[PDB]
Amino acid sequence: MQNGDFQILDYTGLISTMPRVDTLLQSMNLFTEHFGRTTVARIERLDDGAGDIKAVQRGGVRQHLANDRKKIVNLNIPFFPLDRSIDRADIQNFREFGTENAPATVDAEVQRHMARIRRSHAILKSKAMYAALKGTSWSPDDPVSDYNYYDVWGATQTTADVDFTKLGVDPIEVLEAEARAHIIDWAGDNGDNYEIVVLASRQWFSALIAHPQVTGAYSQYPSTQEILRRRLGGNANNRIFEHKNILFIEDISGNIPAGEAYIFPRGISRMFEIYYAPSDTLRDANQAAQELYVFFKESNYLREAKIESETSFLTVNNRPELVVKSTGKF
Amino acid sequence: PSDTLRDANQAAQELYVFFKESNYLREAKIESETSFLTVNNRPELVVKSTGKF
Amino acid sequence: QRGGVRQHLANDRKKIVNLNIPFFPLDRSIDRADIQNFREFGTENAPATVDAEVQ
Repeated sequence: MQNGDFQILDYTGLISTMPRVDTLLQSMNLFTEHFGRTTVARIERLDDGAGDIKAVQRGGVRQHLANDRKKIVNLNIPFFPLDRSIDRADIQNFREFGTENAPATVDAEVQRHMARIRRSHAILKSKAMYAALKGTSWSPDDPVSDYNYYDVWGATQTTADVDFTKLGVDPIEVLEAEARAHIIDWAGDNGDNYEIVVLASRQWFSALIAHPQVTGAYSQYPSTQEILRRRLGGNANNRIFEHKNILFIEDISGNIPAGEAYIFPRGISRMFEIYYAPSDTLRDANQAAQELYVFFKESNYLREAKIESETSFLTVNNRPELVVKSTGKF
Repeated sequence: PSDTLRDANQAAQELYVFFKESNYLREAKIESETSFLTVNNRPELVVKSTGKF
Repeated sequence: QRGGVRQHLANDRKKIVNLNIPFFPLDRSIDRADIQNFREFGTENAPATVDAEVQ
């Protein structure tokens, strides 16, 4: 590498940095994938139950039953494009920024753009699931869908608030009573022992552990999962805790508002779904959709290169009833 | 080099000639390109003369 | 919205720095007089040897 006009120097190395991308929700595998053909989907509901029988005199009048109930809904899907171009001036006289004298190559910039586009698509997909879990679809600046599942299906948001400043009150005694009772009374089918999971912001999860009740619970004899001397979840970035037949997870991504936590059960059928629609191309029109489409074009006149990527999907929550907005006070 | 994406920093040539015939079979194009500079390294060694008439 | 207009991506970042290096010398010599008549310390009678100081 060249130093001032009459001097030289030694090039040493390259340092690169990039922000973290979270994949916890992807890892948990809570969403089922459906590849459709159109941009409209249907969902069928069929709810049934029973009534009570009242006593009547013998030999006189009789009693009659009611009938069932049905509902049908429809939904649309948004679109997400992403494009970029490359010009001569970007590589005309710019050193590669790698080795000492290698000239800039179009391929390197193409790979950089590929990486950036992939990262952006992954981030968008991550944000979509977080938005869906909250009970609303993700479609910024696109009021065409803006579907609020609580309003669409008809429901209300259970709170199950908890206060941590009361050292003499175990917070779990409110979570159990409210959340688990509501979930059991609203499972809809006839099940048992549903597993409960909780997503907590850093502040909420950190405050929960420090509560005197939990510490006193495990302090006096070893048991297992030694909170005091080990670390929750080992050395992994995402801490894990399990107390009173519940699983607690910390949200590193920070998408959850600070101090808030969402409680939902596992195992329930078809609570979460995601649908993919085809792109705006003759090859894929009316065909089976794919996760992501990437295109690349080199100008036949040697004076341009362009990159193209697009995708279209929707995240749907089929049961707003089983999401509880835990809110902490400190 | 020429102002083209495939040789923006590759090397130089005396004279570039590009011939393109439209993909729709209705027009054709011819382009030429060349960039250079002539250098006189020793101006001290050239004498300029003028005279009356 | 589908069939309308598209969006584009942003640019990149770069930085460079430069640094110098120091220098650290160390020297020492040895002479005849230092071992001509002296006796190896810690030994009864062995005469002084040149290598025993170089080491």
